[PDB]
Amino acid sequence: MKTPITEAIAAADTQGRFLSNTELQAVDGRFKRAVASMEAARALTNNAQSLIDGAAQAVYQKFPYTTTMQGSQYASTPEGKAKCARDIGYYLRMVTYCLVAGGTGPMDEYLIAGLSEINSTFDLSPSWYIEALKYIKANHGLTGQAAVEANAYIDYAINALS
Amino acid sequence: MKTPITEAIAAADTQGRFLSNTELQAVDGRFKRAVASMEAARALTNNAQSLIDGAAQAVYQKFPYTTTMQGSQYASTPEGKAKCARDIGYYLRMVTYCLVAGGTGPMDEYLIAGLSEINSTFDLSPSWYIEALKYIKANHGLTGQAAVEANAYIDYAINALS
Amino acid sequence: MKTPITEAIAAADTQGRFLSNTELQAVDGRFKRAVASMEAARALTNNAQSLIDGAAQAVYQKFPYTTTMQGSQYASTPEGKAKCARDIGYYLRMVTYCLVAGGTGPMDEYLIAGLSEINSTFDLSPSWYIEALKYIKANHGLTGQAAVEANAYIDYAINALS
Amino acid sequence: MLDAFAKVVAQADARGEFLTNAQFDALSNLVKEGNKRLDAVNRITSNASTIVANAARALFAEQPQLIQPGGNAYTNRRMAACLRDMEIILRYVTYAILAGDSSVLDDRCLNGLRETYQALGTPGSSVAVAIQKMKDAAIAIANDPNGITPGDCSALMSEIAGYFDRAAAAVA
Amino acid sequence: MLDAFAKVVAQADARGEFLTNAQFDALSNLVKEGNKRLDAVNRITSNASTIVANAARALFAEQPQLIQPGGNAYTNRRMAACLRDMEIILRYVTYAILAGDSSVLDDRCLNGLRETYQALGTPGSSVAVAIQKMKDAAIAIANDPNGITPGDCSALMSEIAGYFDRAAAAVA
Amino acid sequence: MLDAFAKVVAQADARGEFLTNAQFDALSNLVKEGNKRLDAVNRITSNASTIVANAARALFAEQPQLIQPGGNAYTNRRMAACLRDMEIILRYVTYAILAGDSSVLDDRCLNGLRETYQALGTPGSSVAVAIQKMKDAAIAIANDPNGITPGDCSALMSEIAGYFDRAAAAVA
Ligand SMILES: *[C@@H](C)[C@H]1/C(=C/c2[nH]c(/C=C3N=C(/C=C4\NC(=O)C(CC)=C4C)C(C)=C\3CCC(=O)O)c(CCC(=O)O)c2C)NC(=O)[C@@H]1C
Ligand SMILES: *[C@@H](C)[C@H]1/C(=C/c2[nH]c(/C=C3N=C(/C=C4\NC(=O)C(CC)=C4C)C(C)=C\3CCC(=O)O)c(CCC(=O)O)c2C)NC(=O)[C@@H]1C
Ligand SMILES: *[C@@H](C)[C@H]1/C(=C/c2[nH]c(/C=C3N=C(/C=C4\NC(=O)C(CC)=C4C)C(C)=C\3CCC(=O)O)c(CCC(=O)O)c2C)NC(=O)[C@@H]1C
Ligand SMILES: *[C@H](C)[C@H]1/C(=C/c2[nH]c(/C=C3N=C(/C=C4\NC(=O)C(CC)=C4C)C(C)=C\3CCC(=O)O)c(CCC(=O)O)c2C)NC(=O)[C@@H]1C
Ligand SMILES: *[C@H](C)[C@H]1/C(=C/c2[nH]c(/C=C3N=C(/C=C4\NC(=O)C(CC)=C4C)C(C)=C\3CCC(=O)O)c(CCC(=O)O)c2C)NC(=O)[C@@H]1C
Ligand SMILES: *[C@H](C)[C@H]1/C(=C/c2[nH]c(/C=C3N=C(/C=C4\NC(=O)C(CC)=C4C)C(C)=C\3CCC(=O)O)c(CCC(=O)O)c2C)NC(=O)[C@@H]1C
Ligand SMILES: *[C@H](C)[C@H]1/C(=C/c2[nH]c(/C=C3N=C(/C=C4\NC(=O)C(CC)=C4C)C(C)=C\3CCC(=O)O)c(CCC(=O)O)c2C)NC(=O)[C@@H]1C
Ligand SMILES: *[C@H](C)[C@H]1/C(=C/c2[nH]c(/C=C3N=C(/C=C4\NC(=O)C(CC)=C4C)C(C)=C\3CCC(=O)O)c(CCC(=O)O)c2C)NC(=O)[C@@H]1C
Ligand SMILES: *[C@H](C)[C@H]1/C(=C/c2[nH]c(/C=C3N=C(/C=C4\NC(=O)C(CC)=C4C)C(C)=C\3CCC(=O)O)c(CCC(=O)O)c2C)NC(=O)[C@@H]1C
Ligand SMILES: CCCCNc1ccc(C(=O)OCCN(C)C)cc1
Ligand SMILES: CCCCNc1ccc(C(=O)OCCN(C)C)cc1
Ligand SMILES: CCCCNc1ccc(C(=O)OCCN(C)C)cc1
Repeated sequence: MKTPITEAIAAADTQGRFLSNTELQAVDGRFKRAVASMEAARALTNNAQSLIDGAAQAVYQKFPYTTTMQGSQYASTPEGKAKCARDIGYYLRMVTYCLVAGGTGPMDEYLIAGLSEINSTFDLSPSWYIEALKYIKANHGLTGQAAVEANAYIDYAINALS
Repeated sequence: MKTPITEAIAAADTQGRFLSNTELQAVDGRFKRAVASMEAARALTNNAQSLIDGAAQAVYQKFPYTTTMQGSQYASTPEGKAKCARDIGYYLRMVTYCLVAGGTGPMDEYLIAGLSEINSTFDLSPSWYIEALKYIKANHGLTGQAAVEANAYIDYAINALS
Repeated sequence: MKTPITEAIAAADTQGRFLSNTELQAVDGRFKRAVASMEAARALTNNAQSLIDGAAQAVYQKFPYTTTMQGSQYASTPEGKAKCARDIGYYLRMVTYCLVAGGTGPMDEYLIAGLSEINSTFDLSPSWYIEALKYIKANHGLTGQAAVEANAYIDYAINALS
Repeated sequence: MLDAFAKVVAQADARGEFLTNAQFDALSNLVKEGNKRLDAVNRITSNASTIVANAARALFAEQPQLIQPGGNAYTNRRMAACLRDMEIILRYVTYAILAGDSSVLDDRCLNGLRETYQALGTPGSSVAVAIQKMKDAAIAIANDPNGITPGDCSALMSEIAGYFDRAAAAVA
Repeated sequence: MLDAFAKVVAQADARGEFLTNAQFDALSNLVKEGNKRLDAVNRITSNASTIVANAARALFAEQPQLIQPGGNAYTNRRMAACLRDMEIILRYVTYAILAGDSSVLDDRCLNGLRETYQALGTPGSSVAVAIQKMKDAAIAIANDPNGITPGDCSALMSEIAGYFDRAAAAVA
Repeated sequence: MLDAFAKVVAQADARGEFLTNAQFDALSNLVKEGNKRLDAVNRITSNASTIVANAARALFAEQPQLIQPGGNAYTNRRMAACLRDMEIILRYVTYAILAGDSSVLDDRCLNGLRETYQALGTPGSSVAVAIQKMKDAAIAIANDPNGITPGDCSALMSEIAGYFDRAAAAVA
């Protein structure tokens, strides 16, 4: 997985050499920024159920056909509502992992790789997940650097869906 | 082995894709032509012993030294006569296989690959086999498309010996 | 290992072919020169202990700090004197092997590959071994072609240390 | 690869024999029925995306462990690889149907596949089930009586089932 | 490779779980102590050549069979390969210390290494001893109380010893 | 590869020893007899095509199963591969004779060859017989008393037989 720390190590390994002073200061910078990032991840984690619940309802309100139109890809059944809440929770979980890891790597590996193919094969509209992500941004209540970082990962997910 | 059908499949596989309509019509054409080809192969098969016998005698008449000159490469002994009849039967068998498979592939793989090296190492004259092949062409009694196809494979063998 | 004989064989193998007349005459030349070379190697072998002993003392006289300065890399202790005599014997042994094999190959493989790294890591001065090699050249007592060949290998070792 | 014609030729050559009447008759019957083979390949190929996606949905409904976190089809990269494998296997099966011989499927798809899955920790038995679900759907599509000249394709459908079953057996 | 943060994320994802308070607390403590980790990597890296060369001298004093003619470190090519391997292993250990996770060392250094030595006839147990001698020297250097703000780095030194011991155990 | 000189050097180095008088004497005797070695290599090389072709004819007369349809030397591609292998092995044997050491034959020809044939289904025991037939013919040619200064080459012929037998034993 790519993180600021694994990137420093990979650079040294590529050149067959021990780590440089610049590489160590890069990791020091990561350590100093990690404090605020992990606090953001814990705040999102503590509020995850409310954010997931609210985001799902926001999608259903924006796109009412998703709760009536027939088909297993829609949320017209309890099983479909459960799939949708599950997926929204996955996206929020990935945001928290990016905050912990210091970059997009977790979302890249566990969600974005293959995303277009999954949404196509299973007939899932990217617009649904974009609306869920906008709701999360509007309601997570983060401020300062925590908001910059969380919204960076949310906007990155929106870009991947766009 | 290359046949008109395996060539269509190989083209699709090379591009990682399912078969195209043009590829299916190519196989339809093969299926429609296969009728006359297989009839030619059965006629040759039914007459194989007479054709082999006559072809061997045609070689011995054209090249009388092959039945008197001393050496295991010649047909001066019963063992050499048997080797020669065997080889002529191989060539006829290959012609029938080409007719069945719809192309030169069987002859390419089982006879032509390594042919020059075998004839050189074992001191077998290509001219002997060319004469046998000319006799077969003159006496198989095929007509129409059957003759075009059989003689195509015979002439292909002659070219490989030339 | 590269020798005049393995080089001839390698050339033939590279071209997938049997050995040529020129390659056989190259080996004949090697066989004819091998007589004098092996005699040189036996003379050095028979005199090895005196040459090693004298060479070590020559190094200690040229570089007196090697018998007093503190450190395991020096010959200030009995253990260090023994390491030094051992190493000098290695160099002489390699000279005899080159004479037997007809080229630098044994010295290349067993001594020169990695030499710079070993002398650096273990803090061994190349100048020490150059002086030992000069003593051996001055005292082996070889003449004629034997001296040309032995001194070629000694000078080759000096170059590797330079 | 071999097609059905090259396969008989290869069997005959290893025995040093001209084709027997039975071999000639078998190949002539294949050609006589070739239009049905072409319809089957055409119909399966034209519906390939649906066959894969429906079979995948059915697999995961039956084996939800595959899509629970930690399961072998969890994460979009693993799900996409799984969907890709289903499409690959269907593709080589359609080639085998066109050829009338399984060699292309054996040589270019199935050989080594069990060992590949074993090393990944992919459950080969679940891949076998996915193949079986594609089989049933592919046969229903190939054997649909609507929009085609009526006739009996049961022998061909048994052959088709055989190729799918051969794929399933090679990974189970 | 994983660092300590990515490792916790990977463990959480396989369970489909947000991080627990214990995981958050563990990572926060790692960061709180990060200056000590940086000093350890800096100190070991700056003395890497000495750590290798001294450890090699100590190995051969203890195991003279390695440097007798015919021994696995006899000839300058074999000695140089041996010194190189020691430096390689130390290098990957320093990467593991920086990352707070052994994956880089496992994946890019240790995996397959026992089998490599087995095929060469290199005594893996002697490589393990060389690693242990580098361990002791690296910890004494990383944990030197002079020229650094006084504080307790015993937890970090135990972690460092763990990576060296993991390397030794993978070749012994 | 090693020649006879490099082989003695390698044996001596692994023991950390100068050559013994026996080693010096053995190599001096090899050189004293070197003209005979050169004649043997020259004579076998100049007749290589005949040695291969005659040995092949003799093999197939003795083992007609190899050239019955389905046999491992049936088809011109398999026959040509078989003739090629015979020529390859003879070629590496002539290199071993020139070198006075089998290493080139072991390293560049025989190593892995049994396993290659096992995977192909080629009968290694038949390859061994082919090698033996080349051996007998090669020795008769190398040891022909006509057109050469008379002398005793029996020791060399035993060495030559040894290389052929080593090749046969490595595939049987
Ligand atoms: C079993 C699969 C079903 C079935 C098939 C069936 N088809 C025919 C006849 C034809 N099928 C084709 C199709 C093609 N010819 C080509 O060259 C290509 C590739 C471009 C294709 C796809 C054609 C041309 C015919 C002949 C004309 C016609 O439409 O009949 C039959 C009739 C007998 C025969 O073999 O020809 C049958 C039975 N019919 C069913 O009921 C099965 C569900
Ligand atoms: C155990 C290893 C020993 C120990 C370490 C220790 N260090 C500090 C404080 C600091 N260490 C650094 C080092 C770096 N910061 C960087 O960005 C880089 C890369 C360029 C390095 C090498 C710094 C900047 C500090 C803070 C300033 C300072 O010097 O104190 C402590 C104090 C507590 C803390 O974690 O900050 C300690 C305990 N001290 C020992 O006694 C051990 C032998
Ligand atoms: C056993 C193999 C038979 C045998 C050999 C034999 N040869 C000689 C002498 C010579 N052989 C050569 C051949 C070469 N010298 C080269 O440089 C090359 C490569 C181009 C070759 C092929 C030569 C030059 C000689 C010396 C001159 C001569 O013809 O005598 C002997 C004599 C003793 C010796 O070793 O020199 C012998 C015995 N003789 C037999 O009867 C065996 C059948
Ligand atoms: C909610 C916004 C809308 C909704 C959701 C819905 N999703 C599915 C099925 C799937 N969702 C995924 C998503 C992921 N799987 C992963 O591993 C990851 C990364 C960790 C993600 C983002 C996948 C792969 C599927 C298909 C496989 C599965 O079922 O798990 C469905 C069911 C689809 C079906 O046809 O059965 C639904 C309903 N649909 C709506 O209408 C909501 C607005
Ligand atoms: C007949 C026209 C003349 C004749 C024939 C003859 N052939 C051989 C020996 C061989 N013939 C082949 C040919 C093939 N083997 C294959 O696998 C194939 C493809 C399927 C072919 C075409 C080969 C390989 C050999 C050598 C090995 C073997 O014996 O099977 C001989 C005997 C040669 C010998 O020296 O023993 C003969 C006599 N010779 C004539 O004079 C006829 C006019
Ligand atoms: C003598 C001229 C001076 C001297 C020698 C000395 N050498 C060492 C240690 C080593 N010497 C070698 C040399 C070789 N090893 C090989 O395999 C080969 C090729 C066959 C060679 C040339 C090596 C590898 C070492 C290090 C490993 C070992 O101890 O064997 C020492 C001891 C170094 C130490 O720190 O322990 C000494 C003293 N030193 C002098 O002052 C003499 C003038
Ligand atoms: C889906 C039903 C199941 C599933 C599948 C799955 N497969 C992989 C990875 C690979 N699949 C293959 C198969 C092929 N590659 C080819 O080129 C061909 C034709 C010759 C085949 C048949 C290979 C080679 C791999 C590994 C390399 C790659 O990924 O491209 C995965 C990924 C596993 C991982 O951990 O990365 C998965 C998930 N998983 C299930 O749960 C279903 C039962
Ligand atoms: C030194 C303590 C011991 C010793 C070591 C020794 N190693 C080799 C050869 C190899 N070592 C490796 C190890 C690696 N190569 C890499 O790239 C990495 C990082 C992934 C590692 C860990 C490899 C691959 C080899 C073989 C290829 C090569 O030499 O580069 C030797 C040489 C053995 C020989 O006979 O040539 C030696 C001597 N030997 C001892 O006696 C010490 C116990
Ligand atoms: C002849 C006496 C027997 C025989 C031989 C036969 N061999 C093959 C195929 C191969 N032979 C080799 C051997 C080598 N290749 C090299 O480069 C070297 C030097 C390092 C050697 C010794 C190899 C590698 C192969 C496989 C690859 C290739 O064909 O080039 C065949 C072909 C088998 C097939 O089915 O294709 C045959 C027939 N067969 C007999 O019956 C004789 C006993
Ligand atoms: C990782 C593999 C776990 C897949 N989970 C399941 C496996 C098997 C079953 C199951 O009950 O299957 C029985 C019938 N045949 C078709 C398999 C149900 C779930
Ligand atoms: C080729 C390997 C031979 C190395 N020689 C020796 C091996 C072991 C010992 C030895 O006594 O070691 C015991 C203690 N632990 C650390 C190993 C001493 C010498
Ligand atoms: C595929 C291998 C079949 C080869 N056929 C034969 C094998 C062996 C024999 C045979 O009788 O050999 C006994 C003597 N030694 C030299 C083998 C005769 C024929």
